[PDB]
Amino acid sequence: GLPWYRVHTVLINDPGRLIAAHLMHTALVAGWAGSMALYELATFDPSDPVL
Amino acid sequence: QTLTYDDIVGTGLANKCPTLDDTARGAYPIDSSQTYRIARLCLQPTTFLVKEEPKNKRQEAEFVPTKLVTRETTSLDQIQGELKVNSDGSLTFVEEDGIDFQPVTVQMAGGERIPLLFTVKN
Ligand code: CLA
Ligand code: CLA
Ligand code: CLA
Ligand code: CLA
Ligand SMILES: CCCCCCCCCCCCCCCC(=O)OC[C@H](COP(=O)(O)OC[C@@H](O)CO)OC(=O)CCCCCCCCCCCCCCC
Ligand SMILES: CC1=C(/C=C/C(C)=C/C=C/C(C)=C/C=C/C=C(C)/C=C/C=C(C)/C=C/C2=C(C)CCCC2(C)C)C(C)(C)CCC1
Ligand SMILES: CC1=C(/C=C/C(C)=C/C=C/C(C)=C/C=C/C=C(C)/C=C/C=C(C)/C=C/C2=C(C)CCCC2(C)C)C(C)(C)CCC1
Repeated sequence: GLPWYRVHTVLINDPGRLIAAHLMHTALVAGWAGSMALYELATFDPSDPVL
Repeated sequence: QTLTYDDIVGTGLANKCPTLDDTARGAYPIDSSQTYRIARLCLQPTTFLVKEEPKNKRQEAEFVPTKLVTRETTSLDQIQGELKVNSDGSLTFVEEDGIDFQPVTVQMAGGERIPLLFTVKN
């Protein structure tokens, strides 16, 4: 069977599932941006941009 | 003109004071031998400003604008009191009675809510 370190080689000759994995990576990265921003907004103090 | 309750209800105009023409720039004489009264005084706020808390360094705090969140519930009206003529000639109004307070909540940037008793009591 495939070793663990080779699981994603199944996409090498499957252009659609390659596009599906690339879409999921993109979805997760945009997801992260959104969540990081909301956590930052929930913790940012804007009352003093000097000190 | 002589509008009616049913003309006005629900429009937001019950919270507005009456107004005088662009052309009412005359003058009302005070017969010092005479006695007077405000038969109706109406105050209608149009902006609320709150002083901001300047940091320990400070430099100066300014009055910042705020969002009204309690609707057309803010005006003071039907206020009465006597207009005396003093001896140096000045006029002094002394409130007796009237709807002379409104609670009001406005909201500062960032989301802090600030209640206040908008009043001219006494
Ligand atoms: C961008 C991320 C990504 C994508 C698109 C894929 C895509 C794919 N994987 Mg891969 N994989 C990934 C990450 C990814 N994987 C990671 C990080 C691991 C290590 C766990 C694996 C392990 C893995 C195995 C072991 C196998 C695949 C397989 C596959 C294929 C079929 C789907 C499947 O069986 O999913 C399985 C994968 C998952 C269900 C990923 C689970 C990871 C979760 C979502 C992490 C969540 C952590 C948790 C919620 C913590 C939250 C925060 C905490 C504070 C609580 C497909 C090509 C299969 C395949 O075709 O083999 C040929 C297969 O057998 N992958
Ligand atoms: C765009 C980046 C990219 C892409 C698309 C790939 C894609 C691939 N790599 Mg390469 N590779 C890359 C970067 C990349 N690699 C880099 C930077 C390194 C150096 C670290 C390697 C080192 C490397 C080795 C040494 C091998 C591959 C192999 C492979 C293939 C199988 C991998 C697999 O199933 O993983 C499966 C992995 C898991 C199931 C779990 C891994 C969990 C890791 C250790 C921690 C996860 C971190 C976390 C998810 C956050 C993401 C990281 C961060 C950068 C965002 C696949 C074609 C394999 C191959 O050639 O097979 C033919 C192989 O042997 N790659
Ligand atoms: C018609 C020309 C054209 C255009 C405009 C694109 C555009 C793109 N391709 Mg390329 N591609 C083309 C023809 C084209 N392709 C051909 C002829 C092939 C061979 C069959 C490929 C094969 C190919 C592969 C295999 C991959 C791409 C990928 C990508 C995307 C990478 C960046 C990304 O996802 O941004 C981030 C995305 C966004 C900001 C969202 C944009 C959404 C747009 C507006 C599309 C909306 C829906 C639309 C109908 C989908 C089809 C669009 C088009 C890609 C056909 C990007 C949208 C990658 C991809 O899909 O990434 C996931 C990828 O893995 N392309
Ligand atoms: C330029 C930016 C960039 C690039 C090139 C990549 C590239 C990659 N990412 Mg994505 N990622 C990015 C930004 C990027 N990422 C961002 C900004 C986020 C949001 C935080 C993510 C979140 C993300 C997730 C959630 C996942 C990926 C995955 C992947 C890999 C998919 C292909 C594969 O099988 O690799 C094969 C794997 C390797 C070649 C391993 C490379 C190891 C890298 C360098 C990390 C090094 C070890 C890591 C630091 C240890 C973490 C320990 C920690 C748990 C304490 C590929 C290496 C997937 C993945 O790793 O699947 C297994 C996956 O699950 N990425
Ligand atoms: C989104 C977040 C999710 C994160 C996913 C989690 C990470 C996924 C799993 C990674 C764990 C990898 C472990 C695989 C490890 C494991 O499977 O090893 C054995 C494995 C043997 O592979 P073969 O080619 O024989 O294939 C057999 C197959 O059954 C493997 O699938 O070797 C490899 O994986 C090569 C890497 C060796 C790695 C060497 C590690 C040995 C260190 C031991 C000594 C420790 C220190 C002690 C001395 C002080
Ligand atoms: C579905 C849907 C929706 C929704 C969406 C959502 C809700 C999403 C979410 C998303 C999200 C929410 C996402 C996020 C993401 C995240 C991520 C993906 C992360 C990552 C992480 C990592 C990767 C890390 C790593 C690390 C660690 C952990 C430690 C330290 C070091 C490092 C950095 C390495 C809508 C309605 C719109 C539409 C329809 C459909
Ligand atoms: C069609 C349809 C449907 C659909 C659905 C769906 C599509 C869903 C989705 C879902 C999803 C898609 C999910 C998501 C989730 C995710 C998660 C669960 C994540 C989490 C994350 C996290 C954990 C993060 C964290 C962080 C970061 C990253 C940074 C900053 C900070 C923090 C820490 C926050 C239904 C069923 C409704 C039914 C009807 C029909």
